[PDB]
Amino acid sequence: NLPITGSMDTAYANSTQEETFLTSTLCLYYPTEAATEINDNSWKDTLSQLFLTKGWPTGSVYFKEYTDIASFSVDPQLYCDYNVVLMKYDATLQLDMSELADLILNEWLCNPMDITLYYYQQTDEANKWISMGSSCTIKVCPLNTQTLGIGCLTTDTATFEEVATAEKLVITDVVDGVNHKLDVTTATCTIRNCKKLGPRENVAVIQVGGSDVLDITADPTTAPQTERMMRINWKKWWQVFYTVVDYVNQIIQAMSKRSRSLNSAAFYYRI
Amino acid sequence: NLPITGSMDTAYANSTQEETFLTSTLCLYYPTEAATEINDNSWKDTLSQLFLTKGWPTGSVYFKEYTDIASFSVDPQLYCDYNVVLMKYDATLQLDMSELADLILNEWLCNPMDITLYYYQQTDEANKWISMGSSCTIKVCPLNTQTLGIGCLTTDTATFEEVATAEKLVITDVVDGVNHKLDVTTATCTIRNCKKLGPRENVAVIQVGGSDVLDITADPTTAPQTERMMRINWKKWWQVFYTVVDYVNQIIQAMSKRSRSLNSAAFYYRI
Amino acid sequence: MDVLYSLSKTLKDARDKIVEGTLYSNVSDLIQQFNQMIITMNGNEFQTGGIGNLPIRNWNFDFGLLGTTLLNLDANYVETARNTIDYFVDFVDNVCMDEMVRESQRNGIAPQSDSLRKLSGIKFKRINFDNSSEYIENWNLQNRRQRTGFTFHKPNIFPYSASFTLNRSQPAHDNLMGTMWLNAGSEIQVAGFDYSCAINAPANIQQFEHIVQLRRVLTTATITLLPDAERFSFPRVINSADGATTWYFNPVILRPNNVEVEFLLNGQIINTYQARFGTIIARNFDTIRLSFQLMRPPNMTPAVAALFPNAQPFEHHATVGLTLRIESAVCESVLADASKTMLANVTSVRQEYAIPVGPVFPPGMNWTDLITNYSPSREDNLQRVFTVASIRSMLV
Amino acid sequence: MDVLYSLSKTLKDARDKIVEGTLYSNVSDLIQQFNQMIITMNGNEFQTGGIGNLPIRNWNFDFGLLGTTLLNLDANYVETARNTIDYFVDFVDNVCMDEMVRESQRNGIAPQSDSLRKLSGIKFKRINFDNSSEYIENWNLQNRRQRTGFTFHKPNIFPYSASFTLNRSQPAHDNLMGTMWLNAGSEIQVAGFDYSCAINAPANIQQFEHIVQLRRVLTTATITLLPDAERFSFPRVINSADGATTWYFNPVILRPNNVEVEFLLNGQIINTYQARFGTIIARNFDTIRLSFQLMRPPNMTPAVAALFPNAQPFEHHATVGLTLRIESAVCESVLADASKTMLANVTSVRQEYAIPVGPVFPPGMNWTDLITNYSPSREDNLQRVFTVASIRSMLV
Ligand SMILES: *[C@@H]1O[C@H](CO)[C@@H](O)[C@H](O)[C@H]1NC(C)=O
Ligand SMILES: *[C@@H]1O[C@H](CO)[C@@H](O)[C@H](O)[C@H]1NC(C)=O
Ligand SMILES: [Ca+2]
Ligand SMILES: [Ca+2]
Ligand SMILES: [Ca+2]
Ligand SMILES: [Ca+2]
Ligand SMILES: [Ca+2]
Ligand SMILES: [Ca+2]
Ligand SMILES: [Ca+2]
Ligand SMILES: [Ca+2]
Ligand SMILES: [Zn+2]
Ligand SMILES: [Zn+2]
Ligand SMILES: [Zn+2]
Repeated sequence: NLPITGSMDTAYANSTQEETFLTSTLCLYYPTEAATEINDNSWKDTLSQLFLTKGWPTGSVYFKEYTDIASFSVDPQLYCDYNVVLMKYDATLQLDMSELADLILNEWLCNPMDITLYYYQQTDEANKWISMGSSCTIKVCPLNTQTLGIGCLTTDTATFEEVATAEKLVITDVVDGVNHKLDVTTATCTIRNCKKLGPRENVAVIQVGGSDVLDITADPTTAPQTERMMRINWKKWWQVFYTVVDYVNQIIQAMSKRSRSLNSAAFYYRI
Repeated sequence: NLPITGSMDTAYANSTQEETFLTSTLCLYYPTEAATEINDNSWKDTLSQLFLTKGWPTGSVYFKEYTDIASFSVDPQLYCDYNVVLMKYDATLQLDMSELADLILNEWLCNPMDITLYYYQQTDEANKWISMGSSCTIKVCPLNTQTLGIGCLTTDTATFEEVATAEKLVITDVVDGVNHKLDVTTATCTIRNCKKLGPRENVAVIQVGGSDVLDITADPTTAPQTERMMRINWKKWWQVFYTVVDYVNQIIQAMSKRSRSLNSAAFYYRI
Repeated sequence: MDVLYSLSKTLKDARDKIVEGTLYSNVSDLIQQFNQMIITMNGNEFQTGGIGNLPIRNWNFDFGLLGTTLLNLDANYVETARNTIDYFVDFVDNVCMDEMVRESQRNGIAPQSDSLRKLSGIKFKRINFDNSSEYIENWNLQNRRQRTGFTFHKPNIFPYSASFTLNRSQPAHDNLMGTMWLNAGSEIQVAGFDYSCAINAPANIQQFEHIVQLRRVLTTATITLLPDAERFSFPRVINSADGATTWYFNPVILRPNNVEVEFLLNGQIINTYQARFGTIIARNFDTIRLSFQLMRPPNMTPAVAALFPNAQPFEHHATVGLTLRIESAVCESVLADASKTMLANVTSVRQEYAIPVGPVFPPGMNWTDLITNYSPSREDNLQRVFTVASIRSMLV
Repeated sequence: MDVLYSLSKTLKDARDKIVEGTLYSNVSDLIQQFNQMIITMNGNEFQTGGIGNLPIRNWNFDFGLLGTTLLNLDANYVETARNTIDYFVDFVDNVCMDEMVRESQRNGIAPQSDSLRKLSGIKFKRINFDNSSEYIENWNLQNRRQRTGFTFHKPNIFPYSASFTLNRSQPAHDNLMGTMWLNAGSEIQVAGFDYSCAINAPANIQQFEHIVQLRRVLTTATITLLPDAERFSFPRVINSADGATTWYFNPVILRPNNVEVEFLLNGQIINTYQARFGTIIARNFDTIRLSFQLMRPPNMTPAVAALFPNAQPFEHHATVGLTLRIESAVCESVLADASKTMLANVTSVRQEYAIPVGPVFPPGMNWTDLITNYSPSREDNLQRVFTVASIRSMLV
């Protein structure tokens, strides 16, 4: 990172939309019920040809399927340069979907949390505990300077306070500056101490149906809808995919290249 | 592609090896027999830890396994920024080793061929026909200027001249300027008309045991033996992997980034 | 130059003072000077023009002297004087125009037109009399190698530059820290912006700096410093430094903190004002250093607290601005300013006669290019042409 | 300057001609000039300044005239003359040194030291006599705005620059096409290299171009042009343009083909030479355009064909050179050259007395920096100091 000096009289360059469409890849994540309703084995080819009409080279649009929001929330691996997640809306899962967005619309720096030997705390409002697995049931016992527990006994987990049960993904936020003993099913869950660095610009979430319920910020005073959080009413999935294809330029305009240099181990679908 | 003007007094920068390892990744391709002899369920983990001692961050080194040279030759996909292929030497598979090395050490620009409709010819010395699949059998019938076979009958394919039998990968080089009718088992193998653009500088091949027998150029008058074609003597595979880990600095020094802009969206690892 | 100025001054005084009914006592010395000018110029042939579309004109001087025995001037005397005055004024105007359109690199201070070079001969020094105008006075001081001084109201010392620097940037341009400025003429507006409102800053303070180098030393400068930059206080879409994309700026203005304006000469702090606004005096300087701070308000009302959240997205971007206007200054070099017209006169003469671009000045006499690269040769030529323009303005 | 030169010339002539036993007829005019100098200088106080570590020195002149009335000069005459000449020579050397260490951005052709400014008064013009040296002759021509000419053996016209241009390149730096050059003093060595040896070129020909834009116009220049550039004909490891890495150069030298040396003035072809080597004459130019070609040999013996395969790797890289030496030339401006000592003298005087860096010349009188930015102000100051240096070298 170096200072960048620019002249306000500089001329705008031509549109780079065609070049980025040519040199980038698009990943679409949709629920399995979409494929079920569409009921066509060649719909991937059809959408690829339509995207080609929109400018994307054949083979650069990758279609990925997930069973549901809860299943997809277990270590979501976003591959392409541009990722669009068609997330079905369920009034009962408002938190979970929000968490999923909170997981994929932001960059997270995470380190392992070996709870069974160590005591942990959250240093600042950017710190959270992200737990992912088949079943994440997390109980918390706040502690104090004398190392005793408040309304909890370290020797009896039954007295721990319940913050998660049977979760595929959950973001736990506790009071900062306080040590907590943790009890999570390590067999079916992995908990990580994470810091949200900032927005993840290459991931857009399109909520299919419902209303604006997403809250990607733990602060109760903010519920910001960024340009990467779209929301479309629906009755047929074919119309949903047609509107995704037709307004692909608008969707990618709302997104930007990831720009982060990572330390992780994930594959990517790039050109 | 613009001219670059440089001064012969510009100060050398510091070593980029540390940041290169922290920002790049290493795919190591080994045969199945290597894992069989190692006889450990966690040799990947210890090799990754040793690589970390050598500088690479955890999860950056990828370990891919192939049954043998023939099977690996069937459309090999190279994922990491730096690819090292440990190829065992067999005195009876020199041409197959050479063809694999040619395919993965050079950059190729390929287009499909329709052998059942049109006749084909090779324009210049860089033009070849690469056929790969489960079983490639290619027979050729050179035609004269009256589109009539020479020493072959266009109607009868039994008179055709056999250039490949049951191969999994074969690079066919015929006389340039002559139209050839091709009889290829398209049901089990695909043939593509390709041009050699240049070297793939991100792929190194380490020949385990044997002699210098590789020939990555069809010209009889050249056997280059470039700096990306190493050879070692061995008795045990653990020694081979320890040598690869210890001298990974030299291996990566012998390689450079791919530098080619691709029109194809494939699966890669990139940190 | 002094002889040309003296011709112009004699002609102007003749126009002003040789009027019907005036006592000869009021013009006796002027009439003597005028007759001396006639005597000196008589029998001399001059040629002006021949550059661009400026026409070649030949000038011959064979004139009679003015009478000296009148008690009061009458109509006949005034018309007799006016014929000669008209011819001489035309000659002086053409000589000035011929000199204004020419330039030289090595010796641009010296006369370039053949007419003015001929007028620089010794015999013409008899024409020379009172050199009282500011520009001719500075010309004579320069020729004597004395300290020169030009007073400028709103000196045009800053070349036009609307620019920005991003000290913190991302490809999406949503968390931007930096500063944007306009330098134009005698005016400097600067504005440091933080999109996060310095929430993650060490002491919740973001330090902004702006250094402006003046191409010439300014002395005895009166400046007005104001705590807001109205130019960068409204929302705007701004090109990226490479022009590849455009980013959004949505200012919300907070008062600048620890404002410190330093006026430096050769890297030495001459003047320093902290938290001082209104009229200040910079006595001698060539560089201006404006250092200010964005301090996050420790206490916020619910609306203000709503403006600035803990983390992104940042929709309202904190901005602190400074305005610095040089109202008057003194410079040892010639500059275009708001009150004078020499630059306008030279540019007008060069444009009207389609003077080809020379090796000294930028095409079209563009001031931004001239002041950006204000070399000593350009200063010589500019002083020469500005002095000639001032001489011409006495008559035309 | 002409008075200072005349003092130095009179003193040098006195030292060379006032010798024991010489006929007075050999020195009569010299004795008259010397006595005129003594009369003009008597009663005048001079001070050579204290710039840097140059000591403040005071000079008083009260000398008797050199005698007449001798048929042959004797020892007494020569001894008296030697005393006077020694004092005068010390004064002249100190004045020259004081002038050599000073500079002004504007009016840098004018005298800078107080002693030389005093000597520029009318009362010392009597000292002025024969101005025959090349530098004083050109000084007088410049003062009159006449054509100036300085003859240089091996003129130092090219600032040092060892650079390269990669027209075809890639991160591995194994298949490179481009040019590398050294421009230093009066010499240009250029070399166009192709790693593929023009295997894939349109006609197995690779075109190489090198344009060197001289910062002053050279006239009547004799230039040796040789085919090979020995400086770029051996294996090298060269930094990358940005310094990130190093690439390898393994030249094999082929003769340049279709050599084309153009000497251009103001973008107009003045001289052209095709397939010409040895001495060539460029009569008037400010730019040199060298066009050469690497032609792949149509026929190659097995050893040659082994070096140039159809495809990569390319281990022997085909290079075509060109050497261009300006043996002598004429320039209207002053330049450092191989035969003269003016630059060395000025630099030595500045370094010996620890003269602080001024606003005109680069620190240390660095010639590369000087001629890279050879501005009119720099040209005036440099001509002044070089003329003073030559005047001093007449005596010191
Ligand atoms: C940009 O678009 C214009 C408008 O057609 C075209 O002329 C130009 O070549 C394009 N490219 C650039 C680099 O300006
Ligand atoms: C490079 O290395 C040198 C010495 O090893 C060190 O002083 C310097 O800080 C390093 N980094 C850079 C950017 O030069
Ligand atoms: Ca959940
Ligand atoms: Ca409890
Ligand atoms: Ca917390
Ligand atoms: Ca919230
Ligand atoms: Ca084979
Ligand atoms: Ca046959
Ligand atoms: Ca062939
Ligand atoms: Ca070969
Ligand atoms: Zn930007
Ligand atoms: Zn010599
Ligand atoms: Zn390079």
